[PDB]
Amino acid sequence: QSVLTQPPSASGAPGQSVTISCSGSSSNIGSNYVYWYQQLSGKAPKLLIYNNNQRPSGVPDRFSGSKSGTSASLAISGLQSKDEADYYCSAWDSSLNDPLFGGGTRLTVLGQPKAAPSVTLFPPSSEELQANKATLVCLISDFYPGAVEVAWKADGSAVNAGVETTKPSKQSNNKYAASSYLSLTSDQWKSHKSYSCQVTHEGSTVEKTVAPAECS
Amino acid sequence: EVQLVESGGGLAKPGGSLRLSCAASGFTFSRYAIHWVRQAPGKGLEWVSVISSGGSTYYADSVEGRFTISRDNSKNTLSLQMNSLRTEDTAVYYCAKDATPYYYSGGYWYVGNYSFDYWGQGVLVTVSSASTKGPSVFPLAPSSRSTSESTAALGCLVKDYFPEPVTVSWNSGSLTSGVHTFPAVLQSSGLYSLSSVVTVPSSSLGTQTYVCNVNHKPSNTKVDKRVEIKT
Amino acid sequence: LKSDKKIEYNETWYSR
Ligand SMILES: *[C@@H]1O[C@H](CO[C@@H]2O[C@@H](C)[C@@H](O)[C@@H](O)[C@@H]2O)[C@@H](O[C@@H]2O[C@H](CO)[C@@H](O[C@@H]3O[C@H](CO)[C@@H](O)[C@H](O)[C@@H]3O)[C@H](O)[C@H]2NC(C)=O)[C@H](O)[C@H]1NC(C)=O
Repeated sequence: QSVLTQPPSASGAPGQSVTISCSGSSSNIGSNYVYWYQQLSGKAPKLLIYNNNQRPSGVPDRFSGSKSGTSASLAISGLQSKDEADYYCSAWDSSLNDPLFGGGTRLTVLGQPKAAPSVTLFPPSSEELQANKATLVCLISDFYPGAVEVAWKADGSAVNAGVETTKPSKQSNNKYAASSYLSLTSDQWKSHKSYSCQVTHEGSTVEKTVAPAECS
Repeated sequence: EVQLVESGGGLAKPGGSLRLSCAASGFTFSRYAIHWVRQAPGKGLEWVSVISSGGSTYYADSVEGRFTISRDNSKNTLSLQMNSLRTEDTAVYYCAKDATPYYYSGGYWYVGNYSFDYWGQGVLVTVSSASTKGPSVFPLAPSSRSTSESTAALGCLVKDYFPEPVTVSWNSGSLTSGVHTFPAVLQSSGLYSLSSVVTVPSSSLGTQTYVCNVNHKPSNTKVDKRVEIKT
Repeated sequence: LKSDKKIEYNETWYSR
């Protein structure tokens, strides 16, 4: 009767509680069992709750499930940083004759300290320039929260063409990383005195600069 | 211990075909329906197909007619043949054991309850008009490291490869501390590029060699590249 | 047709 509606994101304080909602209709949530899955980064989902409110073997009681009308809710108390994951509701739809998943809810655990990004800028190699190309590489790591802005400059002028920047992704240390690539011709690289990668995080901007090397 | 070990997958062209397989152990295979559930990159879960113990097959609307699921209860194996592949079929595919054994009720045999207590490791399926391409590996070194810099960042740019994934090690896995391999960027050309970096002491340059080992299995390519600073 | 994805439809299970 629809696709189950979940909020894209949810947050909670460590040691506290959070509630993830899941809204559907009478032909799914209202009349059928609801299941909840947890999916950590890079891992397969795991059955967290079944039959509206039952816990599988090994699921702590701080995970609870409940249903009311056309909505279902997953409550997580005693929040730990390891609880950061994507949470999915699921239910049968007899009108559609199909099993349905919710869109997922990304859970954030607040309280992690802010961290300024480490930025490393690499000029193109002589090999690539021998191939008449020049890729500049800006590597950003160890920053929290996971939101950065990357601007490229060439001798003070703004660079718009040839920029490709990844979305930030969580590292193993729960901090974030990202990469920006500036793809130029060798003619562009050698007709400038310098290029700069400017990474802005929490209003603070750091800058790295590379220049064509004479080597002689 | 329950195991669902997947194999197959890989890259196909629009209209092409791929076969996934799932090997099950650690439970009574013939008592449970087995499903396939997929997940597009950075997207949510979507049920794909199911096969019951008795051979009943059901499919999602988007794949009906294009996908054929089958199982072998004597071999404890399951397969999903995927024809007429489309761009939107690009996803990680999991085989998933139904949490409820088949049961009789109200005059009907029921295959399962469409909840999944055990999941395979997942296999990547990419559908794209671009062909497989091995990477170009370039060294990443500073133009000139001053003496005041006690450390130096060395790296490898793994450029213009398709499809994912790529693995990088340093010195055949003997160098791990300080290694940071970044998730790839997707270029407008449809090709990927990633970079791997490692911070090493400056006093080791000229004494220790630093080689990045790049493995692109989809193109069956391996590259070893030594990285030095030309200063 | 396949109007109920929860039902086993192997005839051996109902008429054998
Ligand atoms: C596995 O599933 C069966 C079947 O239930 C149906 O299919 C599932 C995939 C889910 O989508 C269910 O939501 C869906 O109904 C479960 O058996 C069912 O249990 C419910 C609740 O106990 C029964 O509903 C009851 O109906 C009576 C009237 O006869 C009312 O008085 C009750 O208040 C209640 O509403 C339902 O009849 C029953 N269906 C069958 C075919 O048995 C089962 O519990 C579930 N889990 C297992 C087997 O572990």
